[PDB]
Amino acid sequence: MKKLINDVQDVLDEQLAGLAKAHPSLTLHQDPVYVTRADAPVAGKVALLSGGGSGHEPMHCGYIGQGMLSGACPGEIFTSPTPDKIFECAMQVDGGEGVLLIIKNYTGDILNFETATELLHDSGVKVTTVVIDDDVAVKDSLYTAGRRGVANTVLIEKLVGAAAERGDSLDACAELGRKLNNQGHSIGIALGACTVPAAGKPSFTLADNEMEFGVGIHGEPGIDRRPFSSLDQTVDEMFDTLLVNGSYHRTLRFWDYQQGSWQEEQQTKQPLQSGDRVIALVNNLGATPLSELYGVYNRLTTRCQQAGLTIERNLIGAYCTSLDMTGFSITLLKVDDETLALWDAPVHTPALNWGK
Amino acid sequence: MKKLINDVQDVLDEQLAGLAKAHPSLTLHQDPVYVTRADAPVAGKVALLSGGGSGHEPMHCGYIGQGMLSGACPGEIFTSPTPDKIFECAMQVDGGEGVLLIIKNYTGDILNFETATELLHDSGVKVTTVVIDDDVAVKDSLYTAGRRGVANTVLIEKLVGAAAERGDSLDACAELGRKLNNQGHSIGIALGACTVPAAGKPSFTLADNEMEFGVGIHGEPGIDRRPFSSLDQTVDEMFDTLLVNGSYHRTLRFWDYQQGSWQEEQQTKQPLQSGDRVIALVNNLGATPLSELYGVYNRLTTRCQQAGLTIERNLIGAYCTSLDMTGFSITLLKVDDETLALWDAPVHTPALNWGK
Amino acid sequence: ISPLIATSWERCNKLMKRETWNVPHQAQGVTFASIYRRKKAMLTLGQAALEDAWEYMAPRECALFILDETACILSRNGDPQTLQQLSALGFNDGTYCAEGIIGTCALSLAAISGQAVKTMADQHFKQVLWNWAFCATPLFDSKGRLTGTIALACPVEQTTAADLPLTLAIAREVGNLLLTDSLLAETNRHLNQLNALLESMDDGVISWDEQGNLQFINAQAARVLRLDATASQGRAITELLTLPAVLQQAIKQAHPLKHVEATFESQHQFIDAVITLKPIIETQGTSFILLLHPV
Amino acid sequence: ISPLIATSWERCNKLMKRETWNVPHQAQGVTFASIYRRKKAMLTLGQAALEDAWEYMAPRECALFILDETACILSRNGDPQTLQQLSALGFNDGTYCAEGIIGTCALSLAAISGQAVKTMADQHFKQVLWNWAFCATPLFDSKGRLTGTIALACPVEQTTAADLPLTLAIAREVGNLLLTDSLLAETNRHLNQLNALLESMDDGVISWDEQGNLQFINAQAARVLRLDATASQGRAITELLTLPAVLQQAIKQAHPLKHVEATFESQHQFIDAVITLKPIIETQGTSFILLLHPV
Repeated sequence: MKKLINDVQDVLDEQLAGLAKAHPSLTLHQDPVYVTRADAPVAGKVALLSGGGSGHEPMHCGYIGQGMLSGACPGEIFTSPTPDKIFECAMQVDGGEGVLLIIKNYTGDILNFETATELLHDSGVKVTTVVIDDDVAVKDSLYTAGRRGVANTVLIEKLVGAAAERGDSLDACAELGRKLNNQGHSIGIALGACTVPAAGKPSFTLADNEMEFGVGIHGEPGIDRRPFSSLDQTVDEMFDTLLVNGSYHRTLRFWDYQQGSWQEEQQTKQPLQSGDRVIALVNNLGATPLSELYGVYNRLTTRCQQAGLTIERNLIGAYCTSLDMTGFSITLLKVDDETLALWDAPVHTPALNWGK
Repeated sequence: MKKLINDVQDVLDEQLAGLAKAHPSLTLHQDPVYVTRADAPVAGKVALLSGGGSGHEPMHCGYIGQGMLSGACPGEIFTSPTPDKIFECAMQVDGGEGVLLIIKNYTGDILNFETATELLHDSGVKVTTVVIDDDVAVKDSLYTAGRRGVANTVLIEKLVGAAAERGDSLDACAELGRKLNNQGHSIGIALGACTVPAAGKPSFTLADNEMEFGVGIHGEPGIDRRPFSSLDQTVDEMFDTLLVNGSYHRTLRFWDYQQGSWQEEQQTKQPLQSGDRVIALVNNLGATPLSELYGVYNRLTTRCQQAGLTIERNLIGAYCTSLDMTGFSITLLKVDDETLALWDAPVHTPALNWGK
Repeated sequence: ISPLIATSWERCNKLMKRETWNVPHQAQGVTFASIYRRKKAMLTLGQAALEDAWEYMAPRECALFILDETACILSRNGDPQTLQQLSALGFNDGTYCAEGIIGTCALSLAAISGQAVKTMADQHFKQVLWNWAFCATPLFDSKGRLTGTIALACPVEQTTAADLPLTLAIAREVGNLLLTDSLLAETNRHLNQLNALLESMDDGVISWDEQGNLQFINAQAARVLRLDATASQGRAITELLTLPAVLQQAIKQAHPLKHVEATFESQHQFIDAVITLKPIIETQGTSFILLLHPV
Repeated sequence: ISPLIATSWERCNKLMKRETWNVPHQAQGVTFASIYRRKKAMLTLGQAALEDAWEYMAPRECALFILDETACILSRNGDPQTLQQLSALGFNDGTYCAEGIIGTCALSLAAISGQAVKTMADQHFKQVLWNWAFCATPLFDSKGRLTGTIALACPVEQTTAADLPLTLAIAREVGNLLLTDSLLAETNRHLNQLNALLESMDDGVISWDEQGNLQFINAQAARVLRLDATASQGRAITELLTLPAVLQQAIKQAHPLKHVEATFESQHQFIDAVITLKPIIETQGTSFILLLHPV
């Protein structure tokens, strides 16, 4: 039961209090909780906003800053935030150029963020949504209708964050995020489960040398469990899965702020195919040594080359975690030169810090 | 077993190939293995060089780049590199302006780097040494005579890296890092042991809700084992040990390149007191949830405040790890104004990256 | 179960297994050059020592190693076939035999504990080494810095109680020879300096024994008195050249002489010079300095 | 029956039976004091060698001896009980072990043959000695007369391949330490002569090296330039006194100076002297003499 926590219902208010003390470039609001850039509302730009359960640090709180999110709304551990939070935060950050809500595809998130959106709209706020469904592992999971939203949310928050920074309009930002969402592909595996503090018990259990293949970031069941053999052949099947389950047709809905209604929009993903150009993110799910990630990356670059994909940028680290879970995820996101140009743009958040 | 590896003897190779592919601004050499800046020798400035066993990543490999290390020598997992690697690596990075070796205080490292120093000297490379001994927990550990060198090595690599970059001569670099090493204080705890992949068994084993207090980064015994009580009790007693064991007198050995000999130098540490300004590093030893580190940080600021220490800068994350060990270290480094200017100076390495 | 071996195992246990063995890291040829050169003094002493020990111990199966402070094999000799059986485990010129590399073993344990140490059979952490006995003794330098090891290896069934002391007695000769060899080197450098001083005088200078034998003569007085520098040393002065009345008297009277005009005869040629003569009173009798000033 | 033993047996055969044993002659207490003290050089080295040999060999049944050139046992150590066994036959401090006394044995043959020797079992002339093995190595003198022997004795069924080379590795240490120990004493005597020479010059003389640090100052340079002899040693020249500008240009350009008049400033006082400066070019760089002539 090896957690560095105090009182089990206080966990979050200590962690967030710490975050606020660590980063005076961030503001922690009380009653209700949300986090904003210490200098919001930043007048003149699309305010970019996201959130979900806590337990995924640094996602989303660690991405607040210049060239990424404007503010984020954490809920309890592994639970979506409530509309009053999303609403109140999105109004703290509103710049006058509308507000873009990024949402991970999970029932609670979808539901709450949608209702916040309507709430915001009714208060005379231009506002629209991007939905993230990168996890290619299972369809309709425990907490999700369709494909779960995992690590690619970080890349999209970064690339969209950087467009907003530049001067791009609300629709411009939105369609970038939607475009990018049909180009990212993710899969994760676990060798040992996370444990949520309030529960007291591991969120699943694996026998010896068994892995949860295609795990999700709230400790959802994956495709199956199957003997962990070696890091090589794990990366191999993960990579093949990304290609095989790449092709994907489905319905995501966004907020048409003109008509004031939820626009249904069917849309297709293309498999990554010979000749493509990708940002790759080898992402620690919580408690995998960084050292082993580079082993995973090593095998990935071998597989990528073998199937004609060019890795143009990478990230290797804990970017989108699942409390203390031992496992990792691989994301691949198709790019072009406009996209890379946005990648190389400045970002100044506690978790991503490059550029002038 | 939850090791993301292939064959047990290849794990180091795999992971090094991974690092080199991921970061093309670094060069991997073979027979023997070392890692340097792609652009070395950088003619003109003091070459800054460190190393020790693998298993602590990002240290030292993640700290090669402008404004920090010129190169590193990784050895086996938890094993000093042999002097021939240190030798050739320092010959690869020679700036024409001296080479500064940073050596963590361990029997193997000390002996190996010391010999490599004498090797270089005979080859007529101006060289001197800085030794780090921050771990306040135990005098003479399993692998150490005196105090252990842990996470403060990372601050010192950055600060001295910046002086080197700025243009300061070998002597002032060495004098600086040497002053610094008398102002940094560190202590670690573990709630779960690391397993080295080659041994196959955990490197120690703790009973239920029991921690090894004042652990070291090769899984060396601490001051003792003691029941884990809360995160607060833990940060309190870690913090009281940094004061109580602050004051400390010992002999460290540096190479006098002028005289061609080992000059011993008795020097004392001052315990942090009211009025001191510090940099604080809350450090994941491997598998502590980032979330939790912020919780630690939160308690750390309360304790600094009430003792009259003014935290000026911080780092929070996985900076000096022990494979997959569940714990954290706290480093506090005493600073003045020139020090902070060196801190804020640019840095461009795979694990620390800020500034213009 | 020695308190030593016990600790060594606690060090090894954390980070290696007993059944695995990989060829221990070897320093590649070119940089082995710089590793070997760095020890010429130790190695030229240690080899002589080892060729002799081997010479009076052959035939027998064992090998003899000299390692440096880092456990690096500098040179090997002894039984050809035994060196090769060990060579078949990766013990080669420039192989590192550290504890972290090959586990618990006298090759590394002696240096660590600071005294002669023998490990044999399953005291060794790695199983590959179980039919071997290793003896090694560390050696220190002028300052007291570990500076190498002498070691002896042989099939375990064959170790003798003399094997450990054999390495210790050799370590003693090499260590103890380095220290006193370099004290000679120093007090010899001091001579060359003090000579070059007298070699650099303005005056000719000659000195002799209370008994009458030439002790010192410099290049300059060598030319002036037409003597051969070397061939002159230790030879009686009056047999070297016939001395003038004044000097006879002043040697006898143990009197000093200041800038006196004096005439010497060397091997039938007469030489006119102006001299200063000074008695050097000691316990064993009076020596002398004669200075020949260049007019 | 190698030629060596065979020859030794022809010596004993003439004058001595194989079965009778006389306890060999032992030197009286008072006179053994002078025998021992005469060897203090050898013994202080040897006893140290052997204390070590023993500590790292214990427990084992054997004895080690140091003998002198007449085969007199000077000191012994090793296994209490083996010592006692040998002692009962009459191997004691002061016992002579020459060939004419105890027959063919390494204790004597080593010396006779000039090299390390081992005799065991019935190679010994006297049957009493048939359950012993003896290894001995002779050790020689500065100018090369026999000076002593290091020996190891043990029960015949327990000798090891290492025993002879162990006595050799000890004789080597003791021999070589004596050899260079007296090389050192003689180059140290020479050092003093050369000193006593410079010390009784007419000028004051000073030198520093290529690093610029005083190496020699004599009684008259020390008075004249108002320096304390010993504490000035080793110390950098321009910190010791203010060099006149002429000197600095001539050390920078490495030129000599004949009888130049120049001002020195030592500790707040100005001193005038007339000086000669000569480069001493060597392979590590240029040293210099300064001579200070009296007016």
